[PDB]
Amino acid sequence: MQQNFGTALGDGFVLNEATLMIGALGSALDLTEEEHSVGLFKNLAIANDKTFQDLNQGVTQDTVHSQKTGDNWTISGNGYEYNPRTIMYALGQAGFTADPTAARTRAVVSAPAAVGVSEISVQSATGLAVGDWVILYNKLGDNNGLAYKIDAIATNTITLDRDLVAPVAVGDELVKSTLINTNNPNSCSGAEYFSAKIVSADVNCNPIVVIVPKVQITSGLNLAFGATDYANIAYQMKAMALTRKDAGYDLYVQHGKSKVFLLT
Amino acid sequence: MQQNFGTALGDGFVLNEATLMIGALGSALDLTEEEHSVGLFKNLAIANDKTFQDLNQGVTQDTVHSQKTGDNWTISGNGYEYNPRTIMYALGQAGFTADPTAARTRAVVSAPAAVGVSEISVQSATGLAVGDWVILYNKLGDNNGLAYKIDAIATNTITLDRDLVAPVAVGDELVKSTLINTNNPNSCSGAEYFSAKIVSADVNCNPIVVIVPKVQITSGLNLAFGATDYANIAYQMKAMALTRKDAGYDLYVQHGKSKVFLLT
Amino acid sequence: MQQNFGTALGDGFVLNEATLMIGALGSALDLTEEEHSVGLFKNLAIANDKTFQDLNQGVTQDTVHSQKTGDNWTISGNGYEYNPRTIMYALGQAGFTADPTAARTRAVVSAPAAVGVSEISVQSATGLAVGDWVILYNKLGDNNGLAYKIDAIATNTITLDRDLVAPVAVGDELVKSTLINTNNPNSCSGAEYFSAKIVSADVNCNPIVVIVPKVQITSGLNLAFGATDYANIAYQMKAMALTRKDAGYDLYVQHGKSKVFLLT
Amino acid sequence: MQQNFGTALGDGFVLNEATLMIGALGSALDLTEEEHSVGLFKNLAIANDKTFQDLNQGVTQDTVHSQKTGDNWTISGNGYEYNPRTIMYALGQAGFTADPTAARTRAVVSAPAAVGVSEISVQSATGLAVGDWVILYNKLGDNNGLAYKIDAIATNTITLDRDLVAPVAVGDELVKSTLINTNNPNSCSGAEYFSAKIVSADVNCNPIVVIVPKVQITSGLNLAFGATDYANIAYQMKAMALTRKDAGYDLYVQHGKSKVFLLT
Amino acid sequence: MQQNFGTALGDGFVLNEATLMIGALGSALDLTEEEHSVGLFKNLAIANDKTFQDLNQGVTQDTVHSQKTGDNWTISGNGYEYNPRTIMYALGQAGFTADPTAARTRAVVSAPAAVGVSEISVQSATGLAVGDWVILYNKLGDNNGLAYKIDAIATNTITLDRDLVAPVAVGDELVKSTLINTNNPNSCSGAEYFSAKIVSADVNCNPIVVIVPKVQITSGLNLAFGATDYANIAYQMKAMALTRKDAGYDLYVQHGKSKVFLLT
Amino acid sequence: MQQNFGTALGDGFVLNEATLMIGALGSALDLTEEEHSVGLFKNLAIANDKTFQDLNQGVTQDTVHSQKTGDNWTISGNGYEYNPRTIMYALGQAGFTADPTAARTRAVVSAPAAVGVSEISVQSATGLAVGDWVILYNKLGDNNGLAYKIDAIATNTITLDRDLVAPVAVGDELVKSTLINTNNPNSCSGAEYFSAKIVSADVNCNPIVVIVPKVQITSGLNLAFGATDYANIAYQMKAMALTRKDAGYDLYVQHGKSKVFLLT
Repeated sequence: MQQNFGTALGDGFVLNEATLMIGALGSALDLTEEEHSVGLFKNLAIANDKTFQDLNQGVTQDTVHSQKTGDNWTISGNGYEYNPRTIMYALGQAGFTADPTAARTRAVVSAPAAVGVSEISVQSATGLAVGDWVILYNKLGDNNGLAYKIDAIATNTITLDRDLVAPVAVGDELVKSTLINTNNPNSCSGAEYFSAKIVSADVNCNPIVVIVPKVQITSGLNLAFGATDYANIAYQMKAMALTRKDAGYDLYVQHGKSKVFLLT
Repeated sequence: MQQNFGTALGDGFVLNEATLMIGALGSALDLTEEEHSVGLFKNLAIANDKTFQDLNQGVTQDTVHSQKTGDNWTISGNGYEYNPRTIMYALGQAGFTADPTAARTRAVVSAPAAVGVSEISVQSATGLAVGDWVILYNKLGDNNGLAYKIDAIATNTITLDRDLVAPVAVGDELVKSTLINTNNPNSCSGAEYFSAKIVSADVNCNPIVVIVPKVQITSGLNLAFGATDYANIAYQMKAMALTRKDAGYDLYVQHGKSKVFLLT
Repeated sequence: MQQNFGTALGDGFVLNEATLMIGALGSALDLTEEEHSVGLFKNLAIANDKTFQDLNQGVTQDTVHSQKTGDNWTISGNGYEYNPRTIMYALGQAGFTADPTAARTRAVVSAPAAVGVSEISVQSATGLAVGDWVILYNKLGDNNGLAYKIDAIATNTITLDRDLVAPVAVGDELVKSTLINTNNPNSCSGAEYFSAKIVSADVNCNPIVVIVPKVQITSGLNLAFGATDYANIAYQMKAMALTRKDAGYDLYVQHGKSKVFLLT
Repeated sequence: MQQNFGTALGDGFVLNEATLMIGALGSALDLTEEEHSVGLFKNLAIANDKTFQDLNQGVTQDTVHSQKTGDNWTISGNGYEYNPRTIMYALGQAGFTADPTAARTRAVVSAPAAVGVSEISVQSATGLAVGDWVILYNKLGDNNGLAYKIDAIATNTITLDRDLVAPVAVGDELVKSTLINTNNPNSCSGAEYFSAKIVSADVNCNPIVVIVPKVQITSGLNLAFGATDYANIAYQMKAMALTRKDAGYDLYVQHGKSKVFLLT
Repeated sequence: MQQNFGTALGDGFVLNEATLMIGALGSALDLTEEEHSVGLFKNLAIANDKTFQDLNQGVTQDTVHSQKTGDNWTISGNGYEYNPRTIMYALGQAGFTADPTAARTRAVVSAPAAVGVSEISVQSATGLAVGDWVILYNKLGDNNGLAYKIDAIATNTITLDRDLVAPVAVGDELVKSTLINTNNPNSCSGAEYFSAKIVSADVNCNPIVVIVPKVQITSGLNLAFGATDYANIAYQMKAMALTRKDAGYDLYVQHGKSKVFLLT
Repeated sequence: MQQNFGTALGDGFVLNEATLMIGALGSALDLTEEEHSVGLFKNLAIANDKTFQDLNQGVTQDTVHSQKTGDNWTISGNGYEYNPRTIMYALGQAGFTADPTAARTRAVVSAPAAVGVSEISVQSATGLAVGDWVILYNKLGDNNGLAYKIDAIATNTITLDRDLVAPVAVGDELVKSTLINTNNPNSCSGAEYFSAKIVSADVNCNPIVVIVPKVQITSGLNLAFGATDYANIAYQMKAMALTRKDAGYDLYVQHGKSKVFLLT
């Protein structure tokens, strides 16, 4: 005679992870994983907070009216990949321009160099151009982490920007690197806006798509070193309302001026 | 000679879950599980908080009078189902209009489509109409989560709203979906009111019914993705006093102007 | 040669539970368990907090005088019974009028009823009167928790207050129930005062009696549903000083104007 | 070659409990355990807090002077005995007047009494006097905890202050009790001062004596009922400076106006 | 090819305890363990906190200047010895005058004494002088912790300051004790300054010496009794800058006006 | 048919420790581990915090503009080495001038010295000069930690600055030490600026270099003694913007006025 209360009426349950794609403003619906995804993303969460203003009357304060004063959307997660794209994303810059699967050249030194010189001889200058950054790799000795900028390439001789402080022997390598600057000088205000898309699925493989026309990344670069577990970057984003001059305004007003709309 | 203190005088103990039904304003007593229930609901709690104002006299502050200044009712729980009805409920919209047991069409593509086209050929356009939303499902490749709106259906040819950015091969599927907008443009204030009903039972299968003529959903949509446990939505509701223009005012004044009344 | 410090001088130790009785104002000494007890009560605690005002002199602040500014008594516990008496107690109403061992009638339907009718035929209308509340119990199907008020009883035909929204078959039952309203309309202020008594015993079966002439219940109804453990109601009471118009003022001034006095 | 730092220079270590004695003002040095001790006392702690006022100069704030503005002494512990003496101590009253090893009379009823009578017949009225309080003990039935005051004793007939609400059969007992009132009407302010003494010993059985000429009990009566562990009362005391009119002022000024002095 | 980062460059690691010495002002460099050490000291910690004031310009608040506004040094630890020296140290008094290895006399009573007398006969008055304090030790009976001051010694008869309240039998002992007063009447302000020294060693037995010319003890006497673990006293000290009139000013200005200097 | 979401797109994961190098202002790119490293460093973390100022319009507060008001960089870690270089670094002084692998002389006494003398005879005065500091090491007896300054060396006789307070026997040693003063008298403000560099690697041995042209050490010396685990020093640094007069300003403006730039 026992009766069960609060039982299920369907099968739409969610146990999975989600993919976060960030791209240029105006192309929220046309984001692809290869070109716009972040990478290994864990614990993606979406939060909504609403605030109301109430008018009350009487001793017992009976509400006669209630007015919404603001709703806020927040996106957070953890990223487990340190490449130029993810670092640029974490710094609030356009990270989709870079690539996570790029190669690193590794040239080989064929002639020893002493302290005080600014020229080096390599096996072949293929993949290295003027203005590139290289990090010296020494087979024996401590790693001082010395980076040099290539100024001129003539034949097999590379001229570095500044004189050497440690000797380079035969067999050492010059590993190509990318320079990332934490300050963007072309942004007057320092705030840059993007578009976002979130993709997931149900237990029955029913897709879930969440589209945010405008987002702002309010977090910063966080790198913690340790031997216990893998380092990760904490992400935080907020959704904003579009204006007349903003790209994608037509999509914004077509969907009832919604910051976020779902396709379930 | 040992004596027992604080012993039981009856058998009315409660160890069970409860069913929460939300419906239109004015029909609090006629809610049915199939049409108005939320679904899998866990940890339903009802809370009452009362505030008093006291007048005191003397050095020791002896109370001469005490006046109630307000009582508040709050309903909370966890929902484990992600369908249009529950999402609409969580967003503060009329979720009883939708259905949790609806079907998804899944059409089959019979002709390959390249990048830059906006027309596709399917096996049969049964269940798909103009203005519907479809999510492309690719058997091979990454899932970019691309959604399209059907603009015109002629014979077996479907014209999508915008040009393709990824190719569609033979055997791909178009999964029907529903569009949910987080902003309701027909609400001047943004606050919408409903009726609620809670059903449970004792250990001896004695029913318990709680009826709330007016409620307001003060929470928001909360979706958290992870591989540890199933995702759920946290709900929060508050009871309010009815006015002359509100539907169900006759029931409100008949029961002594009570926000909540019980039938145990 | 070892010496023991802080040793016991008697045998008055307390390891037991206590019984809490709440009754009408003025009869604090004549409360009986059957008519005034709450039921299964756990973790009963009595707390006293005193505040003093000190006058200080000198740089080191030597106290010259100290004046008491107020003492407060608080009673709390957990109740594990959900019946009309305990719910009325938790709501701040006179719960001793109801009974925890009352019966529920359960009538049997002998004729099917369709949707849209407001009359039903039962086996026998014994125990059911005009104005009673009944909850429909269906053997098969979901439990929508539908409650009806009896308007008129003629022969074996019962006329309900409103039309049916779900069909009733043969074999269904009408379970009698009691209506509890959370708002008392006959109280101008909303604060109602009672008397209390606490009974316990020592390890040597020596009775302990605590008598509080006036109490106010400052808590509210708290119901939490779950499958982990039994639901309980948290109680909170405060002791107050009696006035000239209050019943039992003679007992108050006879015992030195004490809010609480003990008989150990 | 390893060297040990922070080694011991003596054997004065303390692992034991302490005895707390509270008595009348002026007799701090002549307190005895039988007449002034509290009983089973656990976790006795003494705390000192000092406050200073500093005068600083310069950008780096170099202190030129420092003046003490007050020192405070606090005594706390847990008591595991519920008798009139300990309850009076916890309420801030002179508890040394009562005794913890007193007896309880227990008279036997030799004639049944019905509801509505105010006279009872006992075996022998030895140990019971006019004005005493008795708690009725019933062999069979629930324990309502009924207390009566004896008004007149003639032969074997005892006249109670108020009419009976429950019947008394043959074999029931009248247990003598003591009435404790939480409010002292003979204290104008509500603050009463006492003397204290603390006795302990070292590991080598070297006595430790702490003498506090004046203390004030700032805590209140705390009784918590439960089946997990034994109930206890939390104590808190503060030391104060004596004045000219206070008893024991000669001892105060003889020891340099010290609130607490030790004999180790 | 794996490379290790953040590797050690020497062997100066510290796993040991430290010795804390407190002595008179002006002799910070000449403190010896026997005469100035505290005793069993555990968990010695040294803390430095610095505060800066910054001047900022622009919207992004670029610092143009930063000025130190104060540095603070704090010394803390736990002491596990209760003797006159450590108690005097904890009370903020000159504890180096006392000795931790002093003896306690223990005289033997050779004649019974009744209640009301103030004279006692002992075996031999060796080690006891006029003005000493003695604690009576009774072989049988409760320990009331009674302390008496010797007023006059004639032959084998000792005259106590006040009359007896408990009888003394044959075989009882009079244990000599020391009187400690918590208030120093010869200090106008209540703040007394000392010198400190800390001694430790590395893993390779390389000594570490820390010298603090002036310290102030800001803690108080803390005694907690219990049967779980040994009682200890928490210490706290702060370093201060010396003035012209302070002893050791020459050492202060010779080392660049440093509050603390190290010899590692 | 199961699909995986949030998958990895590369192999740039980080599980390793990092090396922190601190050197003179202006040479951020030319720091070497032997001369500028701290030593055993654990749990190195880099944190970025950004603040924005928003202009809002309407009841719902739609942001029209957002302006950055400041970004902050913080570097923290734990150091497990106590030598002059690390102590000077922790005190905010130029620690790269000292060396962590220096030797300690240890001279041998060949003639006993009594209390009150200020001259001592050693085996050979090699490695000891005028003005050096020596700590006396006694083979037998307690360690008082006595330090002396050498005033004059003639033949094998060493004259100490002050008279002896403890005797020195034959076989005792004089261990050379270094004096560190916590206050720098040549700094007008007390704030000194340095350059920093951080070196690490990926799982595939791809170097990571972080360069901070200007840092300020805002922490202080923290030494905690105990027998449980090894003592360590907590470090904290903050990055600042360079000015015209600061060294390395050319590097600052060349990289877009960035406080921190990365080479990954």
